[PDB]
Amino acid sequence: SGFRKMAFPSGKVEGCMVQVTCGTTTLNGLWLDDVVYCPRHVICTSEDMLNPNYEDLLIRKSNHNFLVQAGNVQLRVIGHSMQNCVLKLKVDTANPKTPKYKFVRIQPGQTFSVLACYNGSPSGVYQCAMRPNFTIKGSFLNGSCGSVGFNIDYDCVSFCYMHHMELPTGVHAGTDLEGNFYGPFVDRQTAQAAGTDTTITVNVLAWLYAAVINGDRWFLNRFTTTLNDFNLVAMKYNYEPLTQDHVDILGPLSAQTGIAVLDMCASLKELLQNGMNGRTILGSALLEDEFTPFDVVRQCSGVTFQ
Amino acid sequence: SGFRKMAFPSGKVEGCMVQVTCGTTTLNGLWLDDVVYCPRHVICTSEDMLNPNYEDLLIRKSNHNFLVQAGNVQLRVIGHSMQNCVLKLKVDTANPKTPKYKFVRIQPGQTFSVLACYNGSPSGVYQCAMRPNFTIKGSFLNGSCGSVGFNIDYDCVSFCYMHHMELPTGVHAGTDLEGNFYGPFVDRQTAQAAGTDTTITVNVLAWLYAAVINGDRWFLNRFTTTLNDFNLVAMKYNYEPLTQDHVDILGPLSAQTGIAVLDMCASLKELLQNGMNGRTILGSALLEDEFTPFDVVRQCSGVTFQ
Ligand SMILES: *[C@@H](F)C(=O)N(c1cncc(Cl)c1)c1cccc(-c2cccc(Cl)c2)c1
Ligand SMILES: *[C@@H](F)C(=O)N(c1cncc(Cl)c1)c1cccc(-c2cccc(Cl)c2)c1
Repeated sequence: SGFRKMAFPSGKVEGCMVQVTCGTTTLNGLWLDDVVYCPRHVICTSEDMLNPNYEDLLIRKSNHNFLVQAGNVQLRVIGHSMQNCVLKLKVDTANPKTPKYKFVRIQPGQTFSVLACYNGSPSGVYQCAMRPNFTIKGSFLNGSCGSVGFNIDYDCVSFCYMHHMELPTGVHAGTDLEGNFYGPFVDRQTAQAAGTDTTITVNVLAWLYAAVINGDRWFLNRFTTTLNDFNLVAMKYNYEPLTQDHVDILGPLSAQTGIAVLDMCASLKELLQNGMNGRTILGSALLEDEFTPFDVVRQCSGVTFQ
Repeated sequence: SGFRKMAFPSGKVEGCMVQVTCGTTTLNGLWLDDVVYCPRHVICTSEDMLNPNYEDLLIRKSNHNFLVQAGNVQLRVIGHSMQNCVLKLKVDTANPKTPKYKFVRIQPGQTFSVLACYNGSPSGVYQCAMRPNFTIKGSFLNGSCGSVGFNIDYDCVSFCYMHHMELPTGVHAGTDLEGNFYGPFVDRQTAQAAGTDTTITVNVLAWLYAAVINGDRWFLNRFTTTLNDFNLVAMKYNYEPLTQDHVDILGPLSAQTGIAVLDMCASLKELLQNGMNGRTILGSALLEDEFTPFDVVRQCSGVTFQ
């Protein structure tokens, strides 16, 4: 028992992390087979990063302008190209540590692990959710650009995120690994801002089921509610609508605890109208929304990865 | 910016994790050079685990009774011995993935990363603190025994914890890697229980400094307090005393934010007497005590490991 924000073991990703330097800009790259992936703004200068024409900037570059360090070993760049907002640096050595991998794009509400890196060196690992407004509430300092987010499915790494920039509220924006930004953000210095967020309702319900599995029951009740009536309360509290498919996805957790999904909706209703009255749930005094139903089942059942 | 519960990259530990089976008991072992370390209760049966004489149980065992699987490769056991509450299984192959390492024992109030494992396969990584009552609030299911906790210092892994058991409140107890239990717990089935805990005051102050670094300032004030007067409030709220050495350790964070340590104590005082009045700090509605001053400086400055 117990319930923690759990990341995937990071080893398979650590073996892919490299340092990419262009001019005076150093950031992180992701090295798979014979290609290094990194944010294309590596080729921009201070004044470039205002309003740049990336095609123009790249044609002025040569292979030898890109310095790639795999630990203390230098990788020779033999080709370069742009794909949307990422660069693809062709190197003359395939990474012997390349795991089985995929490039997937995730949905807001889903989670992933982040391996924060600086100068190609892994610093720490933590779990994030893609917010409904397509930002992530990460932990990133200067030089973290190119750090990646990922999930692990048995032995296969699904890369879903590469870090690009911090927004003025301190939240973070990035792309999938085909270089397509999550949300309405661009790799230019504009006045872009996050835009309004909501709470991931299905995840909050999953987390209440984690609590019940772990012995927190004070918020349960005998009342029930309809889906339509619950969603009227969700709207008034900036929670997003609950679908029948969310209800179906919560089926297994429902069946394990014996608490009907709409019953737990009734409990969430009361928590929203009454607050928590000085009590806690799974060591939180807030309703937590960054665990998916998948995350609860994995942790409250115990699936591994090899 | 941003502040997350961050674990160390787990790769160096993942390469050491193995499966140890004795009879019908399977748990995890830690494989370094030619020795596998694991909880000695692996040699106990159901009825053994009531009140066992471990010396008696071990003399009845042979090398071939211990099955060790390093992934899909079987390691031949060539020697076995007890050291306090751990077994040391001598195998005929030195682990080629052995990192530079140390066996350290940590202090309550300090943090470490846990690589939760099942059947020798890494499942997930997360950050824990050693509680003042020598328990950890982990996330562990059946078969996690032998999972380890660790810190990373440049390239050196300091192992500080091996998991043994869950206590009736759902918290967790274990040993250092010389097999000496943290706190007054034994690897027998007794009515042992955690015993009263307190809040790690210096860590809460460190976390308030993380908040100020990250733009949360609503809890600051102009008042100050003396150390003696702060500690009178700490006692009334089950917070442990603050020492001059805690004040000294908070010096750098103080100097970076320009908020005197005793000033921040005054702020913590008010938070304890008034609560948080529907506001949050670093996305928490509770005063958080599982980040050391070291953790805040590492994350709010950006140190890596290689
Ligand atoms: C990479 F340089 C980097 O990690 N940056 C970063 C990322 N996350 C947090 C923080 Cl505090 C810093 C970074 C540094 C300078 C500029 C930029 C940037 C500005 C505009 C547009 C884009 Cl795509 C990046 C990011
Ligand atoms: C290893 F078997 C194991 O991981 N156990 C465990 C650990 N943490 C949480 C949970 Cl839910 C289970 C475990 C399983 C059965 C018995 C014991 C045990 C009982 C008494 C004394 C000791 Cl040292 C261990 C632990």
